[PDB]
Amino acid sequence: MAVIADPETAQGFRLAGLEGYGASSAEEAQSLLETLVERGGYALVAVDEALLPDPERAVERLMRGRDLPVLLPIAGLKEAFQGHDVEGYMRELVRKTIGFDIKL
Amino acid sequence: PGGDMSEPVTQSTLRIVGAFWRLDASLAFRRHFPAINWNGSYSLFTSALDPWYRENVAEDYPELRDAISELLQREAGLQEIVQLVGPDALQDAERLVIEVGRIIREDFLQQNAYHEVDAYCSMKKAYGIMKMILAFYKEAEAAIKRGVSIDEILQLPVLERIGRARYVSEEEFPAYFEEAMKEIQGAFKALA
Amino acid sequence: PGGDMSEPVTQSTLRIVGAFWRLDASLAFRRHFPAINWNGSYSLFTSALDPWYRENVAEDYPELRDAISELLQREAGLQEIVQLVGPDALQDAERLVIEVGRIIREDFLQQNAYHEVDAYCSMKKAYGIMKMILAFYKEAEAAIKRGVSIDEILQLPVLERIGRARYVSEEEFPAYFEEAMKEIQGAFKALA
Amino acid sequence: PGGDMSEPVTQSTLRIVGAFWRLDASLAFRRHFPAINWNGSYSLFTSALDPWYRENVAEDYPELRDAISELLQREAGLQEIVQLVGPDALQDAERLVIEVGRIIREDFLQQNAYHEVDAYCSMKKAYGIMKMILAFYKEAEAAIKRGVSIDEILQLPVLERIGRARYVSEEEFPAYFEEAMKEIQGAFKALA
Amino acid sequence: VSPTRMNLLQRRGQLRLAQKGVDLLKKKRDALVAEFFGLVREAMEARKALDQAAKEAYAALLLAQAFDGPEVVAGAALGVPPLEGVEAEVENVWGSKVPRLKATFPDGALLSPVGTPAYTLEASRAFRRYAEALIRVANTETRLKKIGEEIKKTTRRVNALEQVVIPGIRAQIRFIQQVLEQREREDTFRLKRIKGKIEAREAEEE
Amino acid sequence: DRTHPIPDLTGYITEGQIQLSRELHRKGIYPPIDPLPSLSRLMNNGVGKGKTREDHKQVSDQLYSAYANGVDIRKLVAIIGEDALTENDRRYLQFADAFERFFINQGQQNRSIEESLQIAWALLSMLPQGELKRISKDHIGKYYGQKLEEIWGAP
Amino acid sequence: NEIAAQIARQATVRPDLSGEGEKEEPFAVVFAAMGITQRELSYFIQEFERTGALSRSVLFLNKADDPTIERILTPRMALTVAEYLAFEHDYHVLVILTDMTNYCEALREIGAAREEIPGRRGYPGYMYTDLATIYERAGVVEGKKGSVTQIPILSMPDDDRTHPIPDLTGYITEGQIQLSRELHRKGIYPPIDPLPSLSRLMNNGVGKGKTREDHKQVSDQLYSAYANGVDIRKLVAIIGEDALTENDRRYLQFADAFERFFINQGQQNRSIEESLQIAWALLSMLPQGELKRISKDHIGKYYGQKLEEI
Amino acid sequence: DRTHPIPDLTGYITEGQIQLSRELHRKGIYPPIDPLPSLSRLMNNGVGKGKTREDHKQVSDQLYSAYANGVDIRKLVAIIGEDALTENDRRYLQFADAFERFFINQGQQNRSIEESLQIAWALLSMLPQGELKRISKDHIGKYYGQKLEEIWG
Repeated sequence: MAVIADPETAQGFRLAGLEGYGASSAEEAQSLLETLVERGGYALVAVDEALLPDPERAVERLMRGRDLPVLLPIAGLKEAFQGHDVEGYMRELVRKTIGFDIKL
Repeated sequence: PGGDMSEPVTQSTLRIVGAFWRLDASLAFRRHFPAINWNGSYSLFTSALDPWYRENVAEDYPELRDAISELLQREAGLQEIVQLVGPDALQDAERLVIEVGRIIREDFLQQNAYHEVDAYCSMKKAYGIMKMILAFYKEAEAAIKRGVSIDEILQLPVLERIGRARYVSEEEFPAYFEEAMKEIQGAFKALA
Repeated sequence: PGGDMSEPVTQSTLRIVGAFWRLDASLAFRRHFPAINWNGSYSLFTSALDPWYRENVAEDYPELRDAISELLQREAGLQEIVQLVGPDALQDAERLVIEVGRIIREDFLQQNAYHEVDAYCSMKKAYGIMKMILAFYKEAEAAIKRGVSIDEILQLPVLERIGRARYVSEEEFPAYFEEAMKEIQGAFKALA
Repeated sequence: PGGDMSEPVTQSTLRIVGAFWRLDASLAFRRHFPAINWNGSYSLFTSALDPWYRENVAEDYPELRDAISELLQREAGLQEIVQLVGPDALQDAERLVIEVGRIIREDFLQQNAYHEVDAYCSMKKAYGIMKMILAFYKEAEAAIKRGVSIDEILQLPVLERIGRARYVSEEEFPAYFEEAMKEIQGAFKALA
Repeated sequence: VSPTRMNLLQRRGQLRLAQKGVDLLKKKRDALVAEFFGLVREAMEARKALDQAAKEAYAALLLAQAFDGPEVVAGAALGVPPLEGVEAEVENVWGSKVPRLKATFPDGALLSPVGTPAYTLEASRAFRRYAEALIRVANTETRLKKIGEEIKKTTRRVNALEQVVIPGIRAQIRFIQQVLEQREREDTFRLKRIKGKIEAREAEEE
Repeated sequence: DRTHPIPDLTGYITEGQIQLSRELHRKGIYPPIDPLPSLSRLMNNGVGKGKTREDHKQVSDQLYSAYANGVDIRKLVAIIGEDALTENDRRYLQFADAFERFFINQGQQNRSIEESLQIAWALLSMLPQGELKRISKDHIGKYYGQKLEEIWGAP
Repeated sequence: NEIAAQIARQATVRPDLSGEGEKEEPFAVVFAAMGITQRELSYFIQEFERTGALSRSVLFLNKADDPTIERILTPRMALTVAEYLAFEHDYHVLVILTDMTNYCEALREIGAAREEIPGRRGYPGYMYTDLATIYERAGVVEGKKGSVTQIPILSMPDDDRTHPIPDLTGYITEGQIQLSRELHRKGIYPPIDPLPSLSRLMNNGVGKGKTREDHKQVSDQLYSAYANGVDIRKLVAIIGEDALTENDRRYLQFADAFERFFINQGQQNRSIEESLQIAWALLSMLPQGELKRISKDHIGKYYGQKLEEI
Repeated sequence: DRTHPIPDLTGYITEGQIQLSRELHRKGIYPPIDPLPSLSRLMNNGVGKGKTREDHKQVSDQLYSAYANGVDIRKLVAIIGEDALTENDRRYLQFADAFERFFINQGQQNRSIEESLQIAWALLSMLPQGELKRISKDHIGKYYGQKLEEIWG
């Protein structure tokens, strides 16, 4: 697989032998992620939420008919130590996938 | 011929009649009586009869009746959402409006014609029931806006008071209505 | 006139005929002959002829025919959903029923009036074809229940044997029927 | 009566007329005039007028008309797929076809009979507009094959030139067309 | 379309089939909604587990960096073979195929467990179980999004039917009924004319 | 077609109708009486205590509701599959199938009203107790419990 | 009926905004009722009485229980009176016909009594000619100051625009105003749907010395923007996505505010200046990025209002 | 309208009919003869061994079956979308559109019966060999295999 986050997180994932890329701005991360997708060897790409909050804007350009290199956002370690907004994430997901804000 | 309101007799009748009570069998199937469909039914005599209501039953009757109509309209408009997802999963305020719509359907639109008391309902008695229901709705809205749980409202002792309100005799209704207004006010004052 | 079956002559004929073989243009356009509309046809002589069928064809002929008709009815029922969501959305059993109905329509109901062999079909030949088709259906359903893929089933050469069965001459048919039954059993025992 | 083209007057008229300009109420409701249903209409004089078109408008005018008609055909075909799947979930070439068809409609087919300039259009003005649109279409197709996203292609300033082409008088049209051709070349050359 | 009584009956049958299809699709949508709401809770649990795993893996990495040099952990990262033994089987959900990830995650990638620094094994194991939690979360997310896509497709179908198909069939049916009534009325008029002419010719001829 | 003048006027004059079903007939079921479209407008008076039995009307209503549910679930199981349904929906499937097999597909048998009521209760026993909302608890306690043996296994 | 009464109450010449500013020429309203019930008759009587419009009105009222021939003769009487007044006393007459559906039903009854050849739905084959003989009496005569204006209100059977009554009426009249049942369901009054509405004579009744110089441009731009909003919202129910381009969401908001403020006006007697002001205020779109279907330079003079009412 | 009294009676009297399709005309196909509603009752008298060729009738039947399947798959695509098809349905859709574009659309040129038969066989070669259930095995061995690009460049 591969993780595209800050260089500290990328190195930490390299500690597991996983591909990592250190990017601080969204456009550089998206550009390198396009090359990673073009490589296509890895079956999963994890991108920092603080780097690409919506990687859906960049997944669809390539892998148009194929979805093997599935990708999901993950919270960057810098804010992961602080905490992650799980419930708001799930609510925005159900809004993006249904569109009625039906919770509780 | 088959409930089709487009056949010539129905079209000719509905062009002159001052009201149309689109009776439906689905409600009577659900044991809802008198099984009158509030949707697709209309009356043109409300306007000219408003002054009679104001003079004879209460000055605030038309406003209260319009409030009932608006709540019914909201409940009908939320039916597609409450059908796609259950009312338990529905939002808190939407759940409140659904519950108050059910309260209306069960305590005001319902009427037991086989009963010794409820078979006939005066205009003042209906006005009292509607006023109690709107007091409950406004109090529940105020309570929800300040952080109460929906099931807490769903179990107040005033709900069965409103339920039994329609079974009181005509002469017992005024005092019962006054005491039920006091009960609802004090109870919802008690809730945080 | 215009195929309008509600025409008075056709209606007057419907009320005195013992059998009604309705042709439809949809099959005729496809060059699927005899182009008999199965859904719109009927016969009132089925019950009275059963003793003769038992005596002169096979003791189980009415049961076999009833099973065939039931499968056709089930396929007709499923076609409503097929026209709604396509054939892929159906489960394995439903799509198997659809495919068996297609096989029946193509190689039992079809009959070439000009072919030197298919133009005439003796009763025992039709019985053999029906028995082959339903034996294949039972074994295919058993395979589906045990996990064999339906598209895997559809590639069996014994399906082509069943399809070509109707072109076999009357003189040599029983050997073909026994061979095809043995092949059905062997194929669905080896392929499970 | 009621837009029913099946009535006897229309049908008996269609048997003798050489051209059939069918109007649509849907277009007229949207203020889309002339409101000619370009799909249902036809003309039998197109073949016989081609030598005159070659000798009096331009040598390649029939080819321009054929290409425009084929673009309209492809747009009409893709309209159903747009309505079914949604315009978002179709390929970029089909989005280009849809947008080029809409441009063709609203800049060439649409014509205001009350505007002092758009009311009357000589043959060469229409030929120039067709040439503009087809040149834009081919350049946009090359840009799509060049990786250029359609989002910026739809935003090109040349679209306003094309849209306002029909409001240019006869006297000013030659220079406007020449500069529009140059802009079509240079804008997409600037895409690189 | 041809206005005939048989064609009218066919259109009525098509309308009833369309309405039954709408009802059936609504039932299917409700079932898919129930499954989706189970899966959203499951994915939320996976998200919380991933949050905890990430937190401890980050803390373990910080401990390793504090008690072990950056060069040493860099060498540990370089020495360990990459965990590329991963695959995604084509899981079948509601007639659609989805990739279901699974990791081999061999334990043979570890080098010298007692030769490693004090906080290298902790960081490695925390990151490994964090990775498998991430794979589980990815599985839950892709299944949830596929179910959401299926629900959206079903809603598209139901809306399209109810909004453009059923009204269209109703309009066709009413047009056909008007045409048939017109033909019947003209037949009645001709019958009246011929009866009147019989009366006239019989009366005047006597 | 029920829109034809003859069935239309007959419905105008008569009290209900009994509709035979073509698909039931082609499935080998006799008599092919379809319960869902059939209806008796005077049924509520001729049944009850002292006329047929106390539980007749409630049993009939419960059978109607259960058969409608079973039919629509048979429609849905074609697309969503057997396992995707809950347990009670599978119970409705089995109830509808056994209903069409034993209640409707009577054959040339002459069933007294007691026999038909017993068969109906045997079929209703397949559904879980307490799911039977249209029937009072008294009738359930008095009758619910038997099993399908009157038509098959012991004719 | 409410729209007819409101128009009868509020309709005025507005001669000041005209180029030929002068004292008002006589204005009268001839009201004809056909197949009207007692309740609607009482409503109309009270509506005309409570506002003083009864003074300048002549009412021809034909109840439902009247003979079926009085329904035939009522519009003829109304138009005869209107023609006399306008073309012999320079009155500006507005004629309101209560329900031409009842008139057509009566005409069908008479024709069936005479045993003529039927038409599309049993109506006599000459219904077009008779309706034309009624409607065509409206107009303005060269060399005379009077005028006759007709507003025939009719009910579409089952809201069918292809029914013989609306079909022939549209064939004879110059455009039509269409009421929308959906807009009524949303509580909007008057429920006039501008998309299927049309006025054939509109284009030469607006401009300089008539309404204001920006009238035609404003109307064209409003139609363009409302059509864009309606088509966006009709595609959203198909796409099922509120997320789209930023400009589309501007039109959806514009369409909602339009339907809630411009069309929904209750019983307000909005002046043409006030109506134009509300149109301009609703024009919250881009001065150039939008508002381009009509090229106008009145933007620098009128644009920029902030939805303020009264 | 095929149900109008004039075409209805003419069809009831004559030996089949050559029905033109407006849809093919709008697609630019000439002559726009859609074969499904067309018919020639005396066809069997004039075709076969010693009259035109041994494979004529079977080829015609197979062409009709394949074209009808393609039309049904077009109606299916009009609902479920093209990418939702299987490989067989895609093959039949391609056969249908290539049929309409090559077999029907011939312009004003004159084709011999042999040319038309080999074009039909080239079109039938687009389908899998085992699915030509209406053609005998010998004819398939003799003629199946050729390609459209072989007929013209």
